[PDB]
Order: sequence, then C-alpha cells, then structure tokens
Amino acid sequence: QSTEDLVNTFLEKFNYEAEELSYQSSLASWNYNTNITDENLQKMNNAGAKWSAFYEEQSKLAKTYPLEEIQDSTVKRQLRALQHSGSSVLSADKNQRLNTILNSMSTIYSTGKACLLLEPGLDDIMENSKDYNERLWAWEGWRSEVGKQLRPLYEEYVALKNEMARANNYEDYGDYWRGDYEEEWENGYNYSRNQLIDDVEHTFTQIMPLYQHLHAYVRTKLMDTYPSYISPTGCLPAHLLGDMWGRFWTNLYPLTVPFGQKPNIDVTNAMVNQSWDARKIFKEAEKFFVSVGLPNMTQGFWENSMLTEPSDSWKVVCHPTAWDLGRGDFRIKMCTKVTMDDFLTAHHEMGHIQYDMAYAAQPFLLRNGANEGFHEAVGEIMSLSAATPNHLKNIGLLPPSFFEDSETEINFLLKQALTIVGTLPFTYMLEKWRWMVFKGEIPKDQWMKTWWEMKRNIVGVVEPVPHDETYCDPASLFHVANDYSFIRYYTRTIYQFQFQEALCQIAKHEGPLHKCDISNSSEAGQKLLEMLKLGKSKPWTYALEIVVGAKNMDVRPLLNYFEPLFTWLKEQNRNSFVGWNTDWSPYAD
Amino acid sequence: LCPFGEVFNATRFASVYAWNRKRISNCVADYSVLYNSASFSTFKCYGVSPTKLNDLCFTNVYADSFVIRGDEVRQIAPGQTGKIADYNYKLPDDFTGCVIAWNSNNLDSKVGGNYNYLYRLFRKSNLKPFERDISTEIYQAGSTPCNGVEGFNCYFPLQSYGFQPTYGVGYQPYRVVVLSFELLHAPATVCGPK
Ligand SMILES: *[C@@H]1O[C@H](CO)[C@@H](O[C@@H]2O[C@H](CO)[C@@H](O)[C@H](O)[C@H]2NC(C)=O)[C@H](O)[C@H]1NC(C)=O
Ligand SMILES: *[C@@H]1O[C@H](CO)[C@@H](O[C@@H]2O[C@H](CO)[C@@H](O)[C@H](O)[C@H]2NC(C)=O)[C@H](O)[C@H]1NC(C)=O
Ligand SMILES: *[C@@H]1O[C@H](CO)[C@@H](O[C@@H]2O[C@H](CO)[C@@H](O)[C@H](O)[C@H]2NC(C)=O)[C@H](O)[C@H]1NC(C)=O
Ligand SMILES: *[C@@H]1O[C@H](CO)[C@@H](O[C@@H]2O[C@H](CO)[C@@H](O)[C@H](O)[C@H]2NC(C)=O)[C@H](O)[C@H]1NC(C)=O
Ligand SMILES: *[C@@H]1O[C@H](CO)[C@@H](O)[C@H](O)[C@H]1NC(C)=O
Ligand SMILES: [Zn+2]
Repeated sequence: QSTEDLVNTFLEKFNYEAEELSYQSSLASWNYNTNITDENLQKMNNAGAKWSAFYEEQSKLAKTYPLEEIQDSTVKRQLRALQHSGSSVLSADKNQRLNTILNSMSTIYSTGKACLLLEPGLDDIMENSKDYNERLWAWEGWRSEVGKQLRPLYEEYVALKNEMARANNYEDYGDYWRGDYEEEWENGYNYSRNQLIDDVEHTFTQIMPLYQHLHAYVRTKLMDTYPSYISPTGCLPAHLLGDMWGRFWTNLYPLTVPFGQKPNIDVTNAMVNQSWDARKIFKEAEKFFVSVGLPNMTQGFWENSMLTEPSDSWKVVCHPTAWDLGRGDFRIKMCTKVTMDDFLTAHHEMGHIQYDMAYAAQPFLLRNGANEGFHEAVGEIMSLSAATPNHLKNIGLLPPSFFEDSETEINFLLKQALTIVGTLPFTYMLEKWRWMVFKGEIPKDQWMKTWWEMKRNIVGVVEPVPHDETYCDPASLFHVANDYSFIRYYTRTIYQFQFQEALCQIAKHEGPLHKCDISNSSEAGQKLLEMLKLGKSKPWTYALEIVVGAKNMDVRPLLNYFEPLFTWLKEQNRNSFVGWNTDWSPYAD
Repeated sequence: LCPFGEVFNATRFASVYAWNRKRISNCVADYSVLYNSASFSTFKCYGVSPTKLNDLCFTNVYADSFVIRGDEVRQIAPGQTGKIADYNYKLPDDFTGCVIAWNSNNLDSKVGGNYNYLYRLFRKSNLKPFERDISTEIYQAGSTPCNGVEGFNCYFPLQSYGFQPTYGVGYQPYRVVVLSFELLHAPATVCGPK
C-alpha cells in the first residue's frame, strides 16, 4: 500500500505503453526520409502529435506522487526523468505567443536571401574564395540583411525564457540548461550545478598557452596574401577565418601548410583499383568492431538499411544518420561513395549503433547516454583508431613498403589541430555571453559594446567595420536562432581523448599517443562495454570512473596528444612575437 | 493411430492467457515425424529420451499450444520466474513432458500492426500449477477500489503485442507446444512398434 508500490505499478504500465507510440513515430519519420513524398508528411505529423500528446498527458498526471518516500535508487530517478519533462507550463495565452515568436525567429534564417541562399552560394564565398573585398562586403551584408530583422524579436525571447525558468523554482534560463549534469548521490559521486561554471573556467587556462602559439603561425602565414593590410601584432579579422562566423579553422589548411611536397595518407586510388563497393566498406568496419571483442550486427541490419543512392529518380536527403527505431530495429542511412572520407563515417555510425545496442536491456526511460556528450564521444575514438597507418597497412589497402616521415606526422597533427583546438575559445565565448545575458547582468544598451569586448579579450578576433547597437551578431548562428545548448562540444572534445588515453594504455601501445591502435585487443572493448551497458542507470561520475579512474574532467590528455606539434612549433616562435594587443582599431592606426 | 500432425500445423493458435488444451487417448505414438521436422529452435524434453520410449507407455496425453515472444521461451521450464511463468502458465516442479518451439514470423505479422495477441501483466497472486483465469475484472492497484470502471490508479489487466515484420529476433513471434502425460487407471494404449 506504500507509495513505492503505486509508483512501481504506474511505471510498469508506462514502460510498455510508450514503446508502441515511439515505434510508430520512428517508422513514420524513417519512411519520409527514405522515400520523400507529398503524403508521408501527414502520417509523420499525426504520429508525432499522438506521441507528444501521450507524453504530455502522462507527465502531468504523474505529478501526484511525492518523491520523498521513494527508497530504491533507480525508481526515484525514473520519476525524476518523467516529472521534470513538461516544465514549460506557465500560461496558456502566453504559450501561443511564445511559439509564434519562436517560429518567426526561426523562419527568417531558413528563408534568408542575400545577393544567393545560405546553403548553395553563400557558403562557397566564405569557404573557398580568397578575395579580400568579396568576403569584406559579404560578412557585413549577411548580418545587415538577415540579422537586423532578428534583433527586435530576440528582446522578448530572453524575458519569456527567464519567466519560464523562474516558474520552476530556478534562477535563470541558463541554470535550466545547466541541469543536464546535476546529479545527487553519496558524498563521493555528487555534482552541483554551480560547479560547472568553475570547472570549465579551469579547463580553459591550461589550454591558454598552446592556443597562443596557434595564434602566431597563422598570423605570420596570412601575412603573405595581404602584405600591408593587417597589423603584425593585432587580432585576426573575422572575415579571414575560413568560415562565416569562425567555428572551425579547417579551411585555412591550403593557406598554412608546412610541407606541400608530401601528400597526405589517401587510399582512394587503391580502392578504385580493387573495385570496392559499399558492402566491402561496411564488412571491413564490422571486422574492425568485432576484432576488439564487441558483438556483431544482427540479420535485419543488412536487409532493412539503406546504404547507397537510389538511382530510380526519387528524391532523398540521405544525410548520414544512425537510427535505433526501437524493439530490436537498428538501421544506418548514408549515401555511400568510393572515397576515403566515407571510410571514417562508416566507423563513426557503427559506433553509435553499437552504443545503442549496448543498453537495450535497461528500462525504457534509461536508454540514452550518461550525458549530452558521451554518445558522440564514443563514436569519435573509432574513427581516430581507424585512420592510423598501422590499421591501413594491416587491412591491405596500403603497400607494405610505405614508411612514416616526421614531416607527414607534423602536417597531420597540424591538420587535426586546426579542426579541434581552434573551436574551443569560440565555443566557450558563446556560452559565456549567453549565460551572462540570461543572468541579465550585462546592460541591454551595451550588448555589442560588451560582445566585441569579449571577442578581443578571449578569442582575439577584431571586427573589420565598427557597428552600433542596431545589429545582433549572435543570432547569425544556426544554434542560436534556434534554442539549443552549445556546451556539448566542449565536454565531448575532452571526453574523447580522456577515453582514448586509457584505452590505448590498456592496449599496451609503445610510442607516441597519436600513432596508437586498439585493434586485436579483446580487453579494451570488454572494458568499454562495461560502461556502455549501463546506459543512464547510474550517474555519469560512475560511468567515467569505471574507465579512466577519476571523477572530473582533465585536459592533460589533450595536451599529451599534441606534444610533438607543440614542441616542433615552439622553435619557430624565437624570431617572432607571440600574443595580441587590445590597442589597435580599424579606423585609427 | 491418432493424428499428431494437425496439432502442430494447425491454422490458428490461441493467446497465452487462453491456453488451449487438447486431450489425446486410445491411439499410437509416432515420435519420428516430430524429430525429423528439422525446424525446431528448442526441443528440450524433460525426462524424455528416445532410448527408452519402447518399453514404457502412458494412458492419456495433454497438449497445449500458444504463441509467445522470443525471449520468453526460456521461462517455460520448471521453477522459472518472470511474468509469463507466474501469471499466465506455470509448469509443475514434478513435470514429465516435452516443450517444442519454432519461429513463425512469416505468418503472424502485418506492416500496420497485428493486434490479435494478448498477454496478462497484473494479478493479485501467483497462479497455481496448471491453473487458468480469463477474468476481465479491472485490476486494482491502490487500497481504495474503483467502481468497476478504470481511469486513475486503476488498470486494465491485458495488453497486446503489436507484431510487425521488421522487429528483432527476441521480439519475433514463436509458436510453442507442450506435451504431457497422465498415469490414471485408464488402459495404457499410446505406444507403437517399429
Ligand atoms: C557534494 O557533496 C559534498 C559533501 O561534503 C559537498 O561538500 C560541501 O562543501 C561545502 C563547501 O566547503 C561545505 O560547506 C559543505 O558542508 C559540504 N557538504 C555538503 C553536504 O554540502 C559538495 O559541495 C557537493 N557537491 C560537489 C559538486 O562536490
Ligand atoms: C589496377 O592496377 C593494375 C596494376 O598493374 C593495373 O594493371 C595494368 O593495367 C594496364 C591498363 O590500365 C594494363 O595494360 C596492364 O597490363 C595491367 N597490368 C600490369 C602488370 O601493368 C590495372 O589496370 C588497374 N585497374 C584494374 C581495374 O585492374
Ligand atoms: C556475426 O554474424 C556473422 C554473420 O552475419 C558471423 O559470420 C559468420 O561466421 C561463421 C563462423 O564459422 C563463418 O563460417 C561464416 O562464413 C560467417 N559469415 C556468414 C555470412 O555467415 C560472425 O561470425 C558473427 N560473430 C562473430 C563472432 O564475428
Ligand atoms: C504439418 O503440415 C505441413 C504442411 O506443409 C507438413 O509439411 C510437409 O512436410 C513434409 C515432410 O515432413 C514435406 O514432404 C511436405 O512437402 C510438406 N508440405 C506439405 C505439402 O505437406 C508437415 O509435415 C506437417 N507436420 C508434421 C509434423 O508432419
Ligand atoms: C517509394 O514510393 C514510390 C511511390 O509510391 C514507389 O514507386 C517506390 O517504389 C517507393 N520506394 C522507393 C524505393 O522509392
Ligand atoms: Zn556522430
């Protein structure tokens, strides 16, 4: 008769009534993405609406059970997951206004027009064009046309989100996002929300030196294109960052390459010679994942999955995805080609599929990752281990006479660094700005005067043209125009190397870390599937401590990964000046 | 010469809660045709081996045929616990008989969702060995009963499998037939030569 007794019965019904309404929605969503017609949209919408209505009804009617009497550990957290969802209940009249505001704010970004739509033509100028003037006007124009219409709408958005956060006994909307890492346990495995601000603020100081060096070379390797256009002791302009906003530096590689006479490790020609196809690639990936002790792929995987372009004139999107529809259904959707780039994605998706298969035995509410970064971090180490010279030689796609050169290693390390390390200050800065704005500490009348103040101080990027408060820069990002957390990547970047170091140490590899390999080892995969089977049944502190042996993030493994690049680069700074000055302005010398 | 064949290859099978009973008497037993089926995933015979079937025979034999999932096959055994082993069908500890199961996904699936198979997930107490209950009374969870119709804290006691062709392996439909013997005062008739 106790409350726990009623809770158990209420949960044992939900665990089975959710599994159908989830399966129908998953199948409806998959069929539209597979076939694309004018009639499947209605079915998908109907299934989604039914599932959402069922979930919202159950979440509201599950709030009549107090949590204080629950004794079992996992049973309390199942209701914690069920009850917190649906917290966006503040006012019926205001809900429609908020939804209309969100849709209107998202609409302009989708239908953005600039003389060329965002995807076909606007991206090419920022990604490949090397003309100063062409990018100079384009970067300003994208903000001037699309951005200026988004500023007034964003004013009420923050107020409404703050009111919604204060409805649920929170402080600000940022603290609502910060609740994906909050956990309550014994003295040894507890995490409090306000610590997440501090811990990250630690993990950025130790990366401060290395990034500084990465700011130097590029600065002295972009001098050649523009001899007397940018000062050699100031901040890098935003429009010369290889992207519209500056998230990645990966497209500056042709401008800054140390040794252009040595080609990178490419095996596309060897694949062409031997007449490979998609099934061979996926069988090679299956071999890679089974050699490390993990299980194999089910029978239905090869029959129900789509693994090529449909050449029968039907339209598809076929963006690379992996689907766990539910109840034993696993599929992978990707337009396969015969280049080396898809070889990495083959392992990347199989990692997600294996992680999904790992925790199928847990209750329905616990079938997910430990937090918002584990799921993606698991699938990156497989691509890292599948792109090494040793694996390529062992498989057979590479001649046995191939050797390894120091210049090749340096170039590979710089290529990976320009993609990974360069995105951390930007990711941290955006979240810091958003958190401060949500707190409301920053005055509304000086937002730009504050935003650029961060840009020089943190990431060292200076605007080319002065701007007033009319503009609204952050809305230019897709992840900002739509409500989405932006702190996932910072955690995933650290977690992948944190896992890789431990796995390679268990595999007993001798040599530098970046030349590791985890194949032919049934111990590392066995240890990994120890945490992959947990799912969300235990807090992520236990999941982390099972593998690495600690309780918190450490950035030392990432510094150990780039030790050769750091040491080799350190010599080139002797006849140069490292750092930037917050003293120069575009209008005054 | 009783037709064991029609019991196995029958047109329709029943739900787990309404487990059908077939009584066979005054005939002969032919176990070669059952052994040579080559389509049995599980063939666990408990106290049953072809070595000594030709010296002792029984009087009457009971057969039970139903449809279950793929991962619930292991629960049809003496002493097993779970949901189907205490609310639907229990084997007595002193059980002498055979259990046969086979995959039948090709016949009992529909893209839109087959909803003609049911199972019971709530009850007041465990079922006695070889006991059945098809009660439609609304199961009661809390101390306070509800006036014959459900809604809050009251739950209907039956739920249906939504079989579809593209499920996994442990969720695909399976057909199970259990054969048991009796040793009453009737004349021992079911045993044949050669
Ligand atoms: C996890 O639990 C520990 C339990 O000791 C918390 O430690 C608290 O630390 C503050 C700061 O010194 C003390 O004033 C408290 O007395 C300590 N105990 C408690 C129960 O608060 C710790 O803050 C918790 N959170 C984290 C992230 O470690
Ligand atoms: C695959 O690689 C082999 C490597 O020798 C190629 O072989 C030669 O191809 C030319 C024509 O392109 C022939 O004249 C030669 O006789 C082939 N062999 C030798 C020993 O040189 C081959 O063409 C490549 N492609 C395929 C699909 O076989
Ligand atoms: C995973 O499943 C595959 C089949 O999909 C297994 O592959 C077969 O393994 C047997 C082992 O004796 C070989 O004889 C077959 O030729 C293999 N392929 C096929 C097409 O059946 C595989 O062994 C399974 N798991 C493991 C341990 O890798
Ligand atoms: C139950 O009915 C099926 C009907 O198909 C029987 O299947 C036959 O099996 C024999 C071999 O035992 C084959 O020679 C036939 O071709 C099959 N089909 C036909 C047309 O009958 C099955 O044998 C029957 N059950 C038992 C236990 O005998
Ligand atoms: C998708 O739908 C069209 C129209 O019904 C049909 O012709 C086609 O076979 C379906 N499947 C594929 C592979 O496009
Ligand atoms: Zn991924």
